[PDB]
Amino acid sequence: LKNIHAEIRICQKFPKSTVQKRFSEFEELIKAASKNARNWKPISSVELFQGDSSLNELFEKLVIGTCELRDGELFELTINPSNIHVYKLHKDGPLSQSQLWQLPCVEFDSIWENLIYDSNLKNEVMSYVAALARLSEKHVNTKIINVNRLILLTGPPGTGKTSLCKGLAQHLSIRMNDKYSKSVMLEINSHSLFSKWFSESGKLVQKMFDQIDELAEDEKCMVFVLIDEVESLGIRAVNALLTQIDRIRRRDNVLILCTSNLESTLDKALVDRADIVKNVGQPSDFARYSMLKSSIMELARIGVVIDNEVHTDYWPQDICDTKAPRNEFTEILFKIAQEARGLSGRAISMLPTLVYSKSPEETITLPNCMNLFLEAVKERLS
Amino acid sequence: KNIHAEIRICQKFPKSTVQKRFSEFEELIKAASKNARNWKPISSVELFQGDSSLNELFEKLVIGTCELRDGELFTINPSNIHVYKLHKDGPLSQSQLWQLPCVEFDSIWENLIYDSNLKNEVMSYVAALARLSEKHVNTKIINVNRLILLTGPPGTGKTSLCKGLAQHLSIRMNDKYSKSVMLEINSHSLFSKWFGKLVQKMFDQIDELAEDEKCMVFVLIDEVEIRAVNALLTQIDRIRRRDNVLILCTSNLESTLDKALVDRADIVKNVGQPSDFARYSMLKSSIMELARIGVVIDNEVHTDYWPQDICDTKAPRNEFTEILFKIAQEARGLSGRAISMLPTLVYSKSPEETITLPNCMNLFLEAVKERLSR
Ligand SMILES: Nc1ncnc2c1ncn2[C@@H]1O[C@H](COP(=O)(O)OP(=O)(O)O)[C@@H](O)[C@H]1O
Repeated sequence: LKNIHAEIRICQKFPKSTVQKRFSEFEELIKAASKNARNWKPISSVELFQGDSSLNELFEKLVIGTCELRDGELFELTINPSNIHVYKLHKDGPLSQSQLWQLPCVEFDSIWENLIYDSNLKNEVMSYVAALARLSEKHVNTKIINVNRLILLTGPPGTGKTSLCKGLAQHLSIRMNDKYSKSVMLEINSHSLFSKWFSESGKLVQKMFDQIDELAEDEKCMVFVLIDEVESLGIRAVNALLTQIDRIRRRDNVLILCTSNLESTLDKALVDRADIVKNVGQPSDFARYSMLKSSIMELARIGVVIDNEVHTDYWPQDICDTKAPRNEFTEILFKIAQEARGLSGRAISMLPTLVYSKSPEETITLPNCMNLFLEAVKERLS
Repeated sequence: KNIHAEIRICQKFPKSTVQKRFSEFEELIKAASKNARNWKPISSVELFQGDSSLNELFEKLVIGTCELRDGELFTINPSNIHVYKLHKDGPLSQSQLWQLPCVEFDSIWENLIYDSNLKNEVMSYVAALARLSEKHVNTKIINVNRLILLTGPPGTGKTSLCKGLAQHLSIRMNDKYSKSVMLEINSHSLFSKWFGKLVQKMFDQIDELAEDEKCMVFVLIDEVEIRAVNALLTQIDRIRRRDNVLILCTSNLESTLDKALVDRADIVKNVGQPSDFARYSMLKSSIMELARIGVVIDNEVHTDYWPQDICDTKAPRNEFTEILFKIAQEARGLSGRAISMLPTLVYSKSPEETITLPNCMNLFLEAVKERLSR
């Protein structure tokens, strides 16, 4: 496939100066890792029969991803060394000032891979926003070609729009790391803390955006602006906000992301200002299963769910495309997903800890796990 | 299927010698299990038979299981059986910091009485959050906020439940956590009135304590009900991210202030109907308020014989407290809101504008029966 990217996280103790010098060894790693890899699914180690274990001394985690393939697809390759980016995440943490995030940070790193959708939504947003960023970096005339530098995600509260914005900025900061030396993200109104004072109205919306502006005045640095619960905000201040929004988007090295927890009453002013408006719905039956399966598999990783009676093949597998014979356990779990139609994405993430409390035993058997999960679902719906 | 055991040991005896006699403890707990109450303490004195040497070591033992009801009267793991040693004097103010398990919190869990099996549900759920956290479950796959909000009227002993919960967790997670510490903020509603800069400071000290991975950190914020609030919520997040911490919150409002915290909470549990002991607390609080005002004045009866706090459910009770508890039983149906409005009706019945303690009891009792009817 023509354009595929690779993100590689090195150690802090690994000197960045030597990276370009040992760049050849990284490319060998990527060739070996691609022999068995899933799209956008991170590999943390090169195991036996997959290549020299000395390749493990190079990286902490690598991701190989493309927008040409489905979100989970396995590869079957030609990767230009310009699309492979090496990075180290900052652990500095969020700062009070409206929270400032240093990108890429430790907190955002595992978001993207764990976001589950059935509509190829992740690929669509990723590729489109990358195009907006790529164009903007190349200083496109806004008059000739219309680039708003704003993106809007809408849907119910449980769909994880914020997580999309976090993870999206995480990837873009790495993707564009050759173009930008430093990358920051400013998050506003998380959650609805800003809105009440904003409803009361104040002058400091200007003051807040003026600081973003200074950070935007800094070139070779891209800034991300996330705005949560937009309609909780949007009244003298909403004009200042929109005016301040307009000032910010004019910069080439800036990108603003909005999320609206309300559906079907979108503010006309924001839709008009958006490059793209994406609706994120509550997960479908296939997506619900995927989340439930991921929860169980994670519960098994930490040793919460252990069962030696049933083997890996018999364990619930990926149910994608109905291309494999659905195991009864795979089927029973799917039946649970059918019972969990009302539950949101966040609610499904909440389910495991409720299941854990119900279980008497310190460790849950797989057959009982299915039974407990079903009970929690029913209890959560009531 | 799931049973734990906790054992308090005298400050004298070392921790190794107890480990040597550990096997004897297992055989002892099984024997003590035969005749026992769930989640109720068994004293060393209770059984003189067996070893005086083994009984010299421990002060009391508590056997608890979440599958059984609270007081029911009816299978051992060395890990499931824990061994704790009380911190004699750990309350220091700055907000307060507690070293767990402490002596003060040690007897409160057994004195909490709910009609709704509330203790077991909360115990089980918070334990699940504690275990999941300790195993470092990925947040992005399985969402664990490690923040818990408990809501109910001022008489239902919410903050005590949090204290007793953190006490038992430090003992249950004894093997995983070497040290356990709890910070209690805003008890009660004191920090907002104070004018801050201190909230950033005290939370920074928690961060320092929470830096130790072996340490277990509890943060209890009670009476939760613009710049100071944001700063408080931000600090909550930085702690919330840590794997070794747990945030316990109590609110007097059932549902008025939801947006900020409810979303952050793993679970929001309501206490439910007030128990007999809860309604007693609300009735006593009203009478003392009427006394402070000057509505209820009695110079014949001394302060010792006035209604007192029932800290121990089986301790001796004064004649007046025994009466007020009876009246609290009389009002089984009334909600917390109804009981808090009774004093107005009580004062209405009194012709004297000034009320003695015996007449205060009679008028409260009448007011209770009239509001039940109507
Ligand atoms: N599609 C999904 N896949 C995996 N987890 C999800 C999904 N949707 C929601 N979640 C979980 O629910 C939470 C919702 O996060 P957030 O982005 O704040 O939701 P929203 O932006 O819709 O309010 C996330 O932390 C995530 O763990």
